[PDB]
Amino acid sequence: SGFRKMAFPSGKVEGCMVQVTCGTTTLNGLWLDDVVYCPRHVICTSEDMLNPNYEDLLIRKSNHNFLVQAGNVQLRVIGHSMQNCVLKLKVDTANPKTPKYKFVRIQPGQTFSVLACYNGSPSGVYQCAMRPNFTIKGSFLNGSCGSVGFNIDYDCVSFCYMHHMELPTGVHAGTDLEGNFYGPFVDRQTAQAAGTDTTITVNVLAWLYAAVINGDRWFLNRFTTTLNDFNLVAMKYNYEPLTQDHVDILGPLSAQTGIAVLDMCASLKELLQNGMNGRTILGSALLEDEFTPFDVVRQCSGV
Amino acid sequence: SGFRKMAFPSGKVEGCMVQVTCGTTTLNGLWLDDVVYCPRHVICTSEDMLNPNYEDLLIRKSNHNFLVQAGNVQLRVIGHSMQNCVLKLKVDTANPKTPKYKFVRIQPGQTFSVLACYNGSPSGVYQCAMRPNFTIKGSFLNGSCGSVGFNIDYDCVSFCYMHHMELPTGVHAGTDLEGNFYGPFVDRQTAQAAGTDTTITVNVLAWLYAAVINGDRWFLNRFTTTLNDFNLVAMKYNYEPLTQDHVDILGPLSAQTGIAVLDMCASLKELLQNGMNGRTILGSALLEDEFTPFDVVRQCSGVT
Amino acid sequence: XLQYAVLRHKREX
Amino acid sequence: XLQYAVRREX
Repeated sequence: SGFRKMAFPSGKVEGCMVQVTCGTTTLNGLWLDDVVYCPRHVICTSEDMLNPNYEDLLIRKSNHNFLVQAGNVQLRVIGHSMQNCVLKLKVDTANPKTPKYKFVRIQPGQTFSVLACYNGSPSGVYQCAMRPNFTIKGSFLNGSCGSVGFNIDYDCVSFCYMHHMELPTGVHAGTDLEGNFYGPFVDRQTAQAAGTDTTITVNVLAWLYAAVINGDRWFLNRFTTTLNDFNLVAMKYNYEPLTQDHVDILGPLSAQTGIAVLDMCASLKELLQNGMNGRTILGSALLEDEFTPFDVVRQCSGV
Repeated sequence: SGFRKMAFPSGKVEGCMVQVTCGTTTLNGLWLDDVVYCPRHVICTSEDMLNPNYEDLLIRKSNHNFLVQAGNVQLRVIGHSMQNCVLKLKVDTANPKTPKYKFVRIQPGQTFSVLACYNGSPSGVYQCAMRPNFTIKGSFLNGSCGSVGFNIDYDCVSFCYMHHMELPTGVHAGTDLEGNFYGPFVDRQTAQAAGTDTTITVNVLAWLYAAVINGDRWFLNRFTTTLNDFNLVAMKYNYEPLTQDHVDILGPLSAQTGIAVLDMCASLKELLQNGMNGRTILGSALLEDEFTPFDVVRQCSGVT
Repeated sequence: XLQYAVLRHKREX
Repeated sequence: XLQYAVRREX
């Protein structure tokens, strides 16, 4: 028993982290097989990184300006091709330690682990959530660009996030490995505004089932609602809507606790309306929404 | 520049995790250069764990009783040795993944990354702190025994913990890899309680400094304290003491921020007595004690 | 409990 | 402001 922010094992990825240097500009990149993916803003200078139009700058070719060192090995680059906001560099050796890997675009609220990497070496690993306003609140210093976010389903590693920028509000913005930014952000050195962020109701309901599994009962009540009745009190508190798709994803947790999803909604609705009453749940006086229903199942049932 | 509960990269340690079975008893072991470390109760049977005789049971078993599989390779066991409450299993083969390593008895409050394994397979990584009452509150299920706690310092992996049991209160207890239990615990299958837990004071300072690095200054108060003074209020609020050496431990962070420790002490001292005023710090409504000073540096420097 | 394991059953929490 | 190169932590 117990619960915690339990990130995936990093090692499997530790193997696909390299350092890319374009001129004197250096950031990380992910090396799968005979190809290295990194953010397209390595080519720039400080002077270029305010409104750069990168199209021309890569047609300013020179494969030989692209330095990659993968630990001991000095990777030769044998190609230079740009897919949106990621550069995909052909290299001479295929990463011998390449696992099974997919690329997926995550929907807001879904979770991933991040390997914080600096100069192709990693300092630590943590778990993030995709904020409904397409931001991640992680831990990134300069040189973190090219750090990657991933989920491990069984054999396959899903790479969901590639880090690009810290915004003025202090949170983060990046891309899938197709260089397709989440949110309204660009590869430019300009303050950007995320939008408005919202608490993820399915994840809170996940975390409340989490508390139950570790023998916290103080929040439970003999009341229920409809989804309709819940969904107004959600809108009111800038809590996401809960749908039938959201109700279906919690069933495992319902089954294993024996509390019906709509009753837990009754518990969440009274918490929203009266506050956390001085008390903590899972040692947090704050509603936590950075645990997915899957992640509860995983952490509370190994895997 | 955020601030998250961050773990050490696990890959080195993942390469030394073994499944160890004796009869129907399955646990995890750590396999480093030719020896495999796993809790001694792997030998014990259900009914035997209520009142085990470990020395006696080890005399009975032979080397053939211990079946250690790393991945798809079985390991041949040449020896069965008890090191206090930890078993050392000699193998013919030696782990080719064995990194630069040491076996360290960390102090209460020292933080470390826990690699959770079931059937010698990783299920993931989280950060835990050695409670002053010598317990750890992590995320431990059945099959977890023998999972290990560790710090990484440059090339070295400093192993601090092996997991043995979850207490009735739901906290977890374990040993160092010399088999010496942390706190007042024994590996009997009996209910055992820890003590009354306390907040790690030096860790809280570290956390407030981490806020000041992430643009939070509101908690800062321009009056001053004494150590003696501050400590006497800290004991009223069931806080662990502060020591001069702690001040030197925090000095570096004091340098970056430009707040002398005692100035940050004076801020905390006020937060304890008056409470937190309904403000948030690093996105916590509560004071945080499971970040060490070096943890603040390492994470907000990107140390590797 | 004591966080051991069996081979096929659970013997838990 | 994007993580390289604004060296002096942003």
